Amino acid sequence: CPLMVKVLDAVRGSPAINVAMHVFRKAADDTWEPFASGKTSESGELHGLTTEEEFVEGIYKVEIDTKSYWKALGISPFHEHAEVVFTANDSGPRRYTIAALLSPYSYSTTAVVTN
Amino acid sequence: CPLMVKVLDAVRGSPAINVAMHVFRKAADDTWEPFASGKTSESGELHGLTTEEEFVEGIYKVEIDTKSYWKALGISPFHEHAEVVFTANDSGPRRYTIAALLSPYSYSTTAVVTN
Amino acid sequence: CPLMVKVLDAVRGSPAINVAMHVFRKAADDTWEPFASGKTSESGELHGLTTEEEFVEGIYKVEIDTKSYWKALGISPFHEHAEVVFTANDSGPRRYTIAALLSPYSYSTTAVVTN
Amino acid sequence: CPLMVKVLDAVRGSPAINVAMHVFRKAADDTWEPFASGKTSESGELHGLTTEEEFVEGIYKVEIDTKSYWKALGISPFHEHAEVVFTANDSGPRRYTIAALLSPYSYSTTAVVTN
Ligand SMILES: CCc1oc2c(F)ccc(F)c2c1C(=O)c1cc(I)c(O)c(I)c1
Ligand SMILES: CCc1oc2c(F)ccc(F)c2c1C(=O)c1cc(I)c(O)c(I)c1
Repeated sequence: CPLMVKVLDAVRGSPAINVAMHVFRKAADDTWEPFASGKTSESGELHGLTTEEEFVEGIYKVEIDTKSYWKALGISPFHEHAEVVFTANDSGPRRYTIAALLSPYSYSTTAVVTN
Repeated sequence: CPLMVKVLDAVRGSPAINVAMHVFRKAADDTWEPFASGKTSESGELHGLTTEEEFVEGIYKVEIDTKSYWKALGISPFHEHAEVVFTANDSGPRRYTIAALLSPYSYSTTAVVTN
Repeated sequence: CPLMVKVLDAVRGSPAINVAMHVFRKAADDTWEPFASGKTSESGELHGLTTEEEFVEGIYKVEIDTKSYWKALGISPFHEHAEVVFTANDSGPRRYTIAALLSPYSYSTTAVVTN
Repeated sequence: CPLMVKVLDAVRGSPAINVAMHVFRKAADDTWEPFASGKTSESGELHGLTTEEEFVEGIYKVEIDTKSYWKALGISPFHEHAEVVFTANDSGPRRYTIAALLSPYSYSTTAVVTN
C-alpha cells in the first residue's frame, strides 16, 4: 500500500468516518488529472487507492472533502476542503501516509514517508 | 483590512519571513483567477491584499509557497505549497486572518474571524 | 513585555477569550512555584505577566485552564489543562510568545521567539 | 490495550523512534504517582503500558521527553517535554490513543477515544 490517508476529528476525539477524497496527478500539460478516490472507513483510514506500479513519479494532490463531513455533523466549517500537494517517488518508490486532523476552523496535515 | 495572512515557522520558532503567496478567487467556470499576492513581512504577516468593496462572497484559495521557503533554509520539504481554500460569507462585519504554522513535513492552518 | 500568551479557538475560529492561566517557575526542590497569572483578553492575549528583570533563565510552566473554557461553551473536553513547559535561555534580547490553538480533544502549541 | 501513545516527527516525516515517556496518576493526596513508562518503537508507538484492570478511573499525566529526542538529532528545542493531562474512564472503560506531532518549537497533541 504505497498511498494511505488517515483522517481524525479533533472535536469528538475519534476517527473521521466516511470522509470523501479525490486524488489527482499533474499531467504533462499541467492540468490535474483524476488518479484515485475513496472514503475513509470506520478507522478513519482509506487504503487501496493505488499500486506500486501505477504510483509513478509525479506531483499529486489529495483533496479531502472536509466541508461535507462537518455539515453532516451540523457544523458550518471554514474550509471548502483540505488540499495536500506533494511530489512523490522522486528518489524511487516510497510509501506515503497522508494524515489530517480536523476542526471546524482549522486543520493540521502531516506526512509519514517510509522506504 | 478584511483579509490578512500570518505565517510562522515551527522549526525556528519565529515568523516565516519573505514567504510568497497568491490568492485566487474561484470563477464561474471553476477556474482560479488571480486576485492578490505578496510576501510576508518581518512579522510573518501580509496585509493590504484586498479592500472591503472588492472582497465579496465567494470561494478563495491562498496558495503559500512553502517549498521555496524551506529550500532557502536548506531543508527538504514535503509539500509543493500550502493551500487554504475557504468560502467568504457575509454575516455582520467580518475580518479574516488566515494563519499557517509550517514544518518541513507538516503544516497547520486556522482562521481567526472577528468583528 | 518579555512573555506573552495567545490562545485561539479552532471550533469557533476566534480568539479564546477569558481563558485563565497560571505561570510557574521550577524551584530548586523541583516543585512549581507560582510566578504570574491572568485571563486572556478579547484578542485572546495575556500581556504583562512579568518584567525583563524578573524573567530570568530557568524552567517555566504555563498551565492553561482549557477545561473551564470548553465547559463554559457546553462542549465536553479531553484535557484537564494545556501545559507548556520550556526553558528560558539568554542569547541576545529575546521576547517570547507562547501560543495555543484549542480544540475539544486536541491542542497545538508553538513559540514565537523574537529580538 | 487501553492506553497507547504514538509520536511523529514533523521535520523528517517519520515516526519518532526511541522517545521516552512517563505516565503518572493523581493520588488521593493530589500528588502525582508513577504509573507506567516506556519508549516508542520503530513505528513511533508505545503499547503495553497498562491493563484494563489496572487502568482505573483517575487523572493521568503523560510526560513525553521531547527534549532528549531533539537533542540527539542535533536540535536544541523549545519545550522541556510535552505534557498530556486527562481524566480517564470516568464513564466506564475506554481505549485511549494519545498522539503527539513534534517540531523543534511546536507540538500538536490529540486523543482518539473508543468504547
Ligand atoms: C496555524 C497558525 C497558528 O498556529 C497556532 C498555534 F499552534 C497556537 C496558537 C496560535 F495562535 C496559532 C496560530 C495562529 O493562528 C496565530 C498565531 C499568532 I502569534 C497570531 O498572532 C495569530 I492573529 C494567529
Ligand atoms: C495531522 C494528522 C496527525 O495529527 C497528529 C497529531 F496531532 C499528533 C500525533 C499524530 F500522530 C498526528 C497525526 C497523524 O499523522 C497520525 C495519527 C495517528 I492515531 C496515526 O495512526 C497515524 I499512521 C498518523
